[PDB]
Amino acid sequence: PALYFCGSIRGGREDRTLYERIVSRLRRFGTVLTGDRLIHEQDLEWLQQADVVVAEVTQPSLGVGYELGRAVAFNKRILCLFRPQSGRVLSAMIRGAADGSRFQVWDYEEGEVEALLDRYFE
Amino acid sequence: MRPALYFCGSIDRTLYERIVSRLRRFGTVLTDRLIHEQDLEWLQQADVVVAEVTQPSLGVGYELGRAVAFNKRILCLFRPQSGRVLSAMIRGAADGSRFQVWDYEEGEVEALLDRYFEADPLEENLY
Ligand SMILES: CC(C)c1ccc2c(c1)S(=O)(=O)N=C(Nc1cc(Cl)c(O)c(Cl)c1)N2
Ligand SMILES: CC(C)c1ccc2c(c1)S(=O)(=O)N=C(Nc1cc(Cl)c(O)c(Cl)c1)N2
Repeated sequence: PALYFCGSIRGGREDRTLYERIVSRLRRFGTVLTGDRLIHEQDLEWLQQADVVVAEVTQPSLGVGYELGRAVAFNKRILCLFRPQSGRVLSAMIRGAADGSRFQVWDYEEGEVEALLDRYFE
Repeated sequence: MRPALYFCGSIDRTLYERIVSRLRRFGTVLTDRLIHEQDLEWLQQADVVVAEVTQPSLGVGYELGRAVAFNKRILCLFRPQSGRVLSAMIRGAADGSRFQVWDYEEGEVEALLDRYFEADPLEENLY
C-alpha cells in the first residue's frame, strides 16, 4: 500500500514531532510516498499512486485542502486527522466531504495517534 | 441566464464584499454535508471560479482542487501585502491560461477583475 501523508508547511514546523510520529507509524503499514510547478506535478503523481491519503487537517492550509480535493476527484481512500484541543473549528467543507468509509474525519488528541493509525489499518 | 461566477474566500471582509460586488457586473455570483453538496453543485455550474487565496484555508483549497478536476476556468487573487507566502501547491497549479494566480494590491482589485473579463469575456461587448 503506497500511503500518502499530507501536512501543512506551518504544521511541518509547529507540529513537526507529531508529523514525524504519524509518518513513522504509517511506515509500519506500507510505503510512505512523501519551482512550484515541479512541486505540484510531483505531489499529483503521488496522489494518483496512493492507495490511502492521510491528512493532518488541524492547521488551515490551502495546499492540504487542494490535495484533498484532487484526491476526492481521484476517488482515493482518505483519512483526515483533526485535533480539537487546538481550539480550531474544522472547515465545514472538509468534515462535510466525509462519507464515513472512503473519506473519514477523525478528531483525536496528539497522544493517541499511533493507536488510531493502528486501528485504521488493522 | 447571465454567466455563473463562483466566489470563494476564507470563512478582509470589506475586500470580499468589493470583489463579489464587482463580479456581479459579469453575471450571477452563486456564492456540514449539506454545505458541502451545495458548494460542489455551485462549482460544477460555474463558468468561472474566482478564489481569494490570501488567508490559508483548507475549504478554499478543497474547492480549488475540485474545480481543477472539473476543468473550471479559475482565477486566484493573492495579496502579498498580507505578510504570508502563498502555498507552492496553488502557485504550482497555475498554467497561465485556464488556471491563473494573480498577485495584487487591495485598491486595484476592480480594475484587475475588469482586465480579467475584458481579455476573455463571459458575454461579448455590444457593437
Ligand atoms: C524533495 C522533493 C524534491 C520534493 C517532492 C515533493 C514536494 C517537495 C519536495 S516540497 O517539500 O517542496 N513540498 C511539496 N508539496 C507541498 C505541499 C503543500 Cl500542502 C504545500 O503548502 C507546499 Cl508549499 C508544498 N512537495
Ligand atoms: C445560504 C446557505 C445556508 C449556504 C449555502 C452554502 C454555504 C453556506 C451557506 S456556509 O456559509 O455555511 N458555507 C459554505 N461553504 C464553505 C466554504 C468554505 Cl471554504 C469553508 O471553509 C466553510 Cl466553513 C464553508 N457554503
